[PDB]
Amino acid sequence: RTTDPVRMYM
Amino acid sequence: VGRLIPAGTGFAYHQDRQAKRAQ
Amino acid sequence: LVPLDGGRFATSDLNDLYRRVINRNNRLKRLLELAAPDIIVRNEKRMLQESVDALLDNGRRGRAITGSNKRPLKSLADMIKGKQGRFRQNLLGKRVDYSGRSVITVGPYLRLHQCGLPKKMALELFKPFIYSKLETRGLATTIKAAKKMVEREEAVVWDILDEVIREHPVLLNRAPTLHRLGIQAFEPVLIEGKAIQLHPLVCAAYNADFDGDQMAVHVPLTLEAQLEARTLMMSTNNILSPASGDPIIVPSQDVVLGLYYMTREKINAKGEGMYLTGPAEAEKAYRTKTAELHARVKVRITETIKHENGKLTTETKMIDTTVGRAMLWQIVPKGLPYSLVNQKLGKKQISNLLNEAYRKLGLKDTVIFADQIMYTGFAYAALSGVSVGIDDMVVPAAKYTEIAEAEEEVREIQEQFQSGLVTAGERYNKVIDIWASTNDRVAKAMMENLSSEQVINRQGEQEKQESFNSIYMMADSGARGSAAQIRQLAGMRGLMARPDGSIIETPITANFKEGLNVLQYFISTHGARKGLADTALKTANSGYLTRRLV
Amino acid sequence: GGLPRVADLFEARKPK
Amino acid sequence: IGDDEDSHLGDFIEDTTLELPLDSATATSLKAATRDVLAGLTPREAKVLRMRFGIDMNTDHTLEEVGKQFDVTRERIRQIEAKALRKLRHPSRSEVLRSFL
Amino acid sequence: YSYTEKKRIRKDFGTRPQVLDIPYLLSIQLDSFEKFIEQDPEGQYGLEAAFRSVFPIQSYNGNSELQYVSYRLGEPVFDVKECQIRGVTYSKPLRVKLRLVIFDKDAPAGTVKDIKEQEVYMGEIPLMTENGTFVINGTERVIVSQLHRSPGVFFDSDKGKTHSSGKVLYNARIIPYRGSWLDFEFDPKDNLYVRIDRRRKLPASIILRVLGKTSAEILDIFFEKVNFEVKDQTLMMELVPERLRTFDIEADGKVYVEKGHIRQLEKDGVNFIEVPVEYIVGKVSAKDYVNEATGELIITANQEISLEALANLSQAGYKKLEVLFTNDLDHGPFMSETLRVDSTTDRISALVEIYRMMRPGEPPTKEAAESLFESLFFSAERYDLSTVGRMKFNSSIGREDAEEQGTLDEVDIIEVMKKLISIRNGKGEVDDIDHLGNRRIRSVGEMAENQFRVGLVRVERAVKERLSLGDLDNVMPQDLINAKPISAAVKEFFGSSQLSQFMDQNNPLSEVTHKRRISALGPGGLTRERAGFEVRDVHVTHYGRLCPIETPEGPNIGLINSLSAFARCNEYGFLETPYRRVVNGVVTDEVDYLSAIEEGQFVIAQANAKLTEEGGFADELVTARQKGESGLHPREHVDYMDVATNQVVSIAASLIPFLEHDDANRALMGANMQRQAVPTLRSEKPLVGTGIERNVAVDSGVTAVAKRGGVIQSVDASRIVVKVNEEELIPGEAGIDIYNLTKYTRSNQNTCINQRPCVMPGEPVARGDVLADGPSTDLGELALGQNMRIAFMPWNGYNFEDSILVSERVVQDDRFTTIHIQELSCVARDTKLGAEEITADIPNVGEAALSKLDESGIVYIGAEVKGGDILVGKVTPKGETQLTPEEKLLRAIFGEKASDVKDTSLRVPNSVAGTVIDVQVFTRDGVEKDKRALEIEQMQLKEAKKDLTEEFQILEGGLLARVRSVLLAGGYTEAKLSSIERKKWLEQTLENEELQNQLEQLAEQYDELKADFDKKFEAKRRKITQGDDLAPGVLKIVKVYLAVKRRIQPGDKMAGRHGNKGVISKINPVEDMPYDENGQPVDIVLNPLGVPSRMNIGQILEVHLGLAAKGIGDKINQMIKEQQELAKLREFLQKVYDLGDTRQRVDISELSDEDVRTLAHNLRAGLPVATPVFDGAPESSIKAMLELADLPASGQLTLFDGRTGDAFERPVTVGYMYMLKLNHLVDDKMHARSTGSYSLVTQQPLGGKAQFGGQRFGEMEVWALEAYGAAYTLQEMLTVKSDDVNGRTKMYKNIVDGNHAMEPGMPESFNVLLKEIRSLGINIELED
Ligand SMILES: [Mg+2]
Repeated sequence: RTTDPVRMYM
Repeated sequence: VGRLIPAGTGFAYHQDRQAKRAQ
Repeated sequence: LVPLDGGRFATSDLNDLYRRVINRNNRLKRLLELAAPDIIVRNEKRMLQESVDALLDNGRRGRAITGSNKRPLKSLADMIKGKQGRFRQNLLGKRVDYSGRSVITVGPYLRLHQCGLPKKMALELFKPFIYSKLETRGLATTIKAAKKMVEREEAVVWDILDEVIREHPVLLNRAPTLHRLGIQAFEPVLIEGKAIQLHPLVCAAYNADFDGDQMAVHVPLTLEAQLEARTLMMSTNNILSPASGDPIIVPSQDVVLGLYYMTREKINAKGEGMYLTGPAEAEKAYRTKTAELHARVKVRITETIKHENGKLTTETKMIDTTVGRAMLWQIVPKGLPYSLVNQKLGKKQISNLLNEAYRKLGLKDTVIFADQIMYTGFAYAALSGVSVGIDDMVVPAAKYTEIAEAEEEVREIQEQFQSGLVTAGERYNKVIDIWASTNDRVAKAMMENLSSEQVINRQGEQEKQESFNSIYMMADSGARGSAAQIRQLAGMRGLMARPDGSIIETPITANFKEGLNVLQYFISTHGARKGLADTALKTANSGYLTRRLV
Repeated sequence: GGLPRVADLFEARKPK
Repeated sequence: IGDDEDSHLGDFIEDTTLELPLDSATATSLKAATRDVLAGLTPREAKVLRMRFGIDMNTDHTLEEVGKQFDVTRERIRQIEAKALRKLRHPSRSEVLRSFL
Repeated sequence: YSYTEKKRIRKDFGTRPQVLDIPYLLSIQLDSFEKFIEQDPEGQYGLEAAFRSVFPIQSYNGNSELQYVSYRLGEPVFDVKECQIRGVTYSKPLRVKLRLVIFDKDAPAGTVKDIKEQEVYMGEIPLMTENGTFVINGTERVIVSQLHRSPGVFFDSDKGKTHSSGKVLYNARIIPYRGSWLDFEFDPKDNLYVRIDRRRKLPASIILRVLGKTSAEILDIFFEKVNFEVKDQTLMMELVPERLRTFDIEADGKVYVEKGHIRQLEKDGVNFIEVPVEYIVGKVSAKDYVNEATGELIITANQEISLEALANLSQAGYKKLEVLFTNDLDHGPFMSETLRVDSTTDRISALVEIYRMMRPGEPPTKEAAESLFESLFFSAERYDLSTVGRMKFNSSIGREDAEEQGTLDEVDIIEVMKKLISIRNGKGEVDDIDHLGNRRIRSVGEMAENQFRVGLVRVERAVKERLSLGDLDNVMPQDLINAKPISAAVKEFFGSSQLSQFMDQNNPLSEVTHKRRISALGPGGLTRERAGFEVRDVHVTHYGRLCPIETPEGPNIGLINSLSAFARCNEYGFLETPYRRVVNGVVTDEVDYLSAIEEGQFVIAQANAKLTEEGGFADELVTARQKGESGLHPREHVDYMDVATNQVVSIAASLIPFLEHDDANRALMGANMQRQAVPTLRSEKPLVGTGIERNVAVDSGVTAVAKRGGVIQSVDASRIVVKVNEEELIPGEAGIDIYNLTKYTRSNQNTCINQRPCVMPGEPVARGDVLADGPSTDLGELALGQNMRIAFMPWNGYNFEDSILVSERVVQDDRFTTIHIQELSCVARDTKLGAEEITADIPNVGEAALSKLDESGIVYIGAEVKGGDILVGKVTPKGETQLTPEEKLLRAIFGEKASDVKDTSLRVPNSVAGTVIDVQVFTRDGVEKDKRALEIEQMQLKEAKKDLTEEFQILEGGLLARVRSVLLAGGYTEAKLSSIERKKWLEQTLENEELQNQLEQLAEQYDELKADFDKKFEAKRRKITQGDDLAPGVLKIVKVYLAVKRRIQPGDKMAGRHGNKGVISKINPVEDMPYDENGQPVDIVLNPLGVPSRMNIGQILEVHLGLAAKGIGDKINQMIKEQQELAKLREFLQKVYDLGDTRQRVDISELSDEDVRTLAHNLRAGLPVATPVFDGAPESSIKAMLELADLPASGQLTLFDGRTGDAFERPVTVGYMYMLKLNHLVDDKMHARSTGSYSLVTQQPLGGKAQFGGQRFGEMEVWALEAYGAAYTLQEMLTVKSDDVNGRTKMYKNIVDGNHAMEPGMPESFNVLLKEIRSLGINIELED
């Protein structure tokens, strides 16, 4: 649903 | 690539190339 | 990563991308050595993948990384692709040595194969050739001696430069290069000055006019390039349009005006009815003020016809003509009929003359004929004294009455509309129709008034003659101007459009001679801005289309 | 409507 | 660099490590002139100069190996080199090399 | 008449009196900066607004907080001239007073435990020069105003160009000054959706659930209710008369038609209507209905009622049923259908949806969702709908209250939605995005305020972070603020912004137009590629606000505009124009400023409208415009009139004579090219003018204008000293006004800026009088070019196309000769090998090139220098360099070897010849000053001492003159006073107390004078002698100024004011030029063919009027030459000034004999005539003027060929035209390169004349060469001229050896490309 690794990390 | 274009004055030159590749 | 002035360094974004990749790779190895939770290793691998994709193609995978200047870093894919990429900026197009650029003026004394080149510009362009000739003829022992000799600008340096460019063709180009006629080979002639002198007859090929235009010059070096310039690229060879086959060196503007004025016909001129032995006697009579250029005379003309099979038949006979027509026949090459010159000569007539000369005589004769034509046209346009003035914009007396009639019947139809007989759209349409009709009738009346005059012949009877008005002559000769331009100068500007496409009900009823008030000028600007913007966008659209077609 | 038409013809664009 | 974004700083950076073509032509002319000047000298003597200064060879040699050719004594090599220069500053055969300074 | 005007009165051909004079041209800049920089108590504008928006700030826990008290601006370190000399920004310190207040944790919150007052430095604020410019890094810069869209809500549509069918989709868009953007659009299925900063669409209902709106409340807001009842076991319907205007109708007394007008039967009025059951079947419910016994929901809101539902509500006992209203024309089910397609059922389900669409791929939590929606629109920190935005929103949605609010609320969103549905329904219209009432002007003050607020926030984050730590006993307010972020923001805006542009300084007109320019580009604006036809177009609201003519011709067409002559900005940033009120049928002189919105309702007449003596309209039906459409309207219906005929055009367009006779295309060119004119040696007035030149000259600031009236005490080419009048003296003032004139100062475009006195010592001057003329100014009038004799005829093809044939006489008298001042800099830096030195010991350079150098190695002042000459001698240390064996042998033969340092010295550029007029040396503090540095240092001290002493002498003379007048009020003898020596007056001994006290007072005053002069001198000496702050690593800088006299030559571009440009083709000899019967030759021969096709007929009228004016000039010249009587001079002047029925009443009888003689002396070279735009001179006036000057009425003379002596067959138009020399010179446009520098990466020739680069052989040139078939030429251009290094070296060698053959190789660009493709993990290779 997202492509930014930061959001997946959180 | 800086070579002669196969048109006009250079045309015959390129022809010679396919005279060499055929042989 | 190179230094600039003041100790500052300039670097490429690839350095930053590579540093990011290396840092993340080393951190991944460190995290794999110091046993870490799987979440941290997974995050590090995500960062490594993101860094590698950003290095290969920034912005494709997601948010593009930006540098310290808050602009996206440009990657290998960006450095190989795009308008500013390597293919189009450095491979299909390049900056070249032995090149120059200068403003272009007009050389009316030049031939079709000659171009005026500044001495300093040629000295800079042909520097190695000057060095070679100074070494060969012994004026310089070494190359540094030749360098200082050229830098000090001795006279023998100028003689060496003269002998270098004696038969060295040079390529002239003007941007944009829409077709292959935009670059042509000329023989240089050194001129004291700073601007390149261009032959007028090639301007139409370059789409060049002398309002501040600049042209580039290139020097072929090898013998093959010089012979290609002399055989294929020489301006004398390319005088036919490759798109249609019609000549491209046709005269325009002052040449056409001069040839038109010299070939016009006047009633009851000085020397009318005289008998002349030939064109030489016509010229002698003109120079002695015996007969005018437009005097109707009888001239003995010897005329040679070259048929399709090559038969050369010469006939001498008496022809009714004018003095100017005979003096123009003086320069026509043998092999053409006199009927091509025994008429008033507009742009179309001169184009027909050049076409016939090419079709029946060849190339060299065509070039010589064109040069002589443009010389004669310039000379007799200067001798004519044609001037534009405020009294040449004659406004017909019928315009005011016709505007009054249109306004009165506009009032009548508006009153009828207030009675409910017809709707608003019908009223709009018919008001537009009446204003278009009024504009057409005013233009016709102005053209009739401007196109003729009354003279007195030898018998004393009033006779009807074509007008010698300056603006009428300019429009009829085809040099510059049309019927519409004259209509806006001396008649009615007409109906202009609201910038969405709709036509305003009231038109502009004033020409440029009387002047416009605020709203008329505002409506004019409405369309002027649209025209300028349309040209600006259409140029780019045409360029993209021609790139695709190429 | 002249140059867009030429571009459409040479691009073999499908009419609406 | 500029109102129009097409231009960039990178395209206004020179290459300072390049050799000017006039300098290369001067080097070639100097080689030719040196060869012409040395061709008017005796075989042994021109060889001494050439293989002392490293002309047309990979390396340079000092006096010892130049002596080891025929006459191992160093002082004769020095004296013959001095004779080389003494004849090489004769106006009859030194005008061409003067222009390269 | 003022004295400067009285010296030379221009004849006015206008016929319409002017009621409102043109205001100050540079108000748009000065007013904006005054708003930014001045302290306003209400705190709505400028620095106070930013401080109050940012301060006070609070620690997160709440121990203490910082408060703002006041601000002030300090004294500048340097003045404008000093800032330009050293290269620093002219600015003032910002000193702000703040209170750090610490509360008490133990005490209740809000208890003041300690306070701390302190002043803090907040950075340097750049200052605006009195002429509206900034001095940034020593450069004059102008900040261009921006045209953007006002904050608020705009309603638009796709115009039916998106869906397959027409189906014109409607959208509403709210944009704040700062914050998020909100869009409410329609879909092809007629359901309204929402976007928050342009992301994926969501149903609309969410945006209301979040506001706490239940479904029933939503249908109450967006729908009208119709009620039904069970009355007497019958269906009963609440009749409303307007609704009814296919079934049987009840009320048997007044039955209407049955299943087959309305007003007639509704006149009586009844309330009981019975309807069939089917009338409810196809209609939707409106209120949730519950049964007490069942405890369940029988029917829900937004559910279609069925027969089974009728049965359920019949048995449930409910009798009253309220339902929605739905039509197909006036009302719509859009909201109900949108609720149907909604998936959210409660507020929380709404905020989770907003969170998912805000932050996709994130786990949604309640607190985060609530915080996000609060911060999106309802938070003051992140959302600010400004005062202008709030006004626009209130006007759009018809809201009267909440004027101070800047954050959205429920009423705002529901009103926007209501207006969108109304506009769909048919009531309401979309907004014109290009309307000038929807576009706002944002000037320098607003932008500086925004950037300063950004800096304040960036500081403020750190301040709040620090305050939360808690250890605050030993801290001070100045220890909390870092001025570097705020300074970085302000210098960012003032030095790197697109709208902070390099000044245009060719002429005063260029400066004025630059200061009055509006750009739609820049931050928050447009983009050239994203701008369409509509934005570039001329709107009907541009009348009186934006010039329809003046705009750049190119990619920026329509995106950069110029302010109109009388245009102004209101308090909200919207352009307004003045109009004259029409009251009771009379046209009054009272002026009201109207904006675009207010202008629509009123109908406005024109300045061309005829007027009667009583002040009313003459024609019964007048030409006017209303709502943007022009037409004919009755006299009594007219409300307003235009104030002037030049109201719609800009200043540059207002300077074009006979503009009404020129096509707009050529008027655009003329206006643009009047700004490229270069000042000449001698400034000449335009003979044919418009009367505007004085305003431009005065308001540009290039001239020296008298601050106070009086008599000129002293005149010199560098100083004007004026003795102020007695009535205009401040008490206790010196009485002297000193004007120091700028002499030969380089402009931004390398053009001379010079001021020449136009006064004489002893003559009286008044306030506003011009004392000195700046560049392109003649006696207070703008003088951009020269008056040239023009003949319209072709001349042997030398005027072919737009070419111009110029006589040699024009070159001889230097009518078009210009002075160009150019700056050359030599920077001695510090390197790794050592420090570079500025010395005359230049290796391998003889004393021939050192003649112009001094001992220190710097060229003398006044030295004639040519190309290649050394100006500053510098030697750079160099390392060991390997020598080739041949070079070693060469050094062995001849032992000369001196290569310790290399010659890197400043040299005159090639093809540049001039004189050295100024040399400035900047030395770092801590570096020894060379002899030249101390020479200039002492010269500067000598100059400063002399000038300070001069001002002291004049001020003391004036003050002692005033004191002498005060003493002469009583009257004594000054011979006795002069008997005692002046210093000995201080040595007098007085015994009486009255005299002794005065003696002590005089001694004290003398001491104070000495002290103040000493302090001034010390300040100036410290400023001069201090070191310079240079770039790191830089040791010395030497700047040399070169003055070049550029003369006219072929290739130079000359143009008039009517868009007629050309390039000089030949400098003809005088004998060859055409001449008239009196032997006077023409100066310039122009091609007539250019006139008919381009429709610029104003130039012919200018030619005729110039001929008439010059003829009157020769008449005055003769009448002076024969020493004729003054009475007939007066009679002739009065006859000339009375020609035509003009508005000008010049009485020569009231002029003195000296004034008449001076006026005649100024009129010898021609009579200046004014032809205002759209109020110009008719043909009859021109013919009358020609008849007065004894010239043909046709304006055509008989010319004779100089070469042959034969008269031309037809008369030729001969006259005078004002011609300009544009800054497009062939000197700066020639370029040639054989071999030079190369690029670092591509190994290709550089680009540009500055880099000595080569021309580009682009794609189309290659196409042309391929079409020709020149394969070898193309290969030459590709390989051996651009990037084949070995090939190009061998090609140069072969040319030197005279071989002319090439060995082509591989271009380096191809190898680079191969390396790049390899670097992408792709194997690209070559095969044999
Ligand atoms: Mg042009």
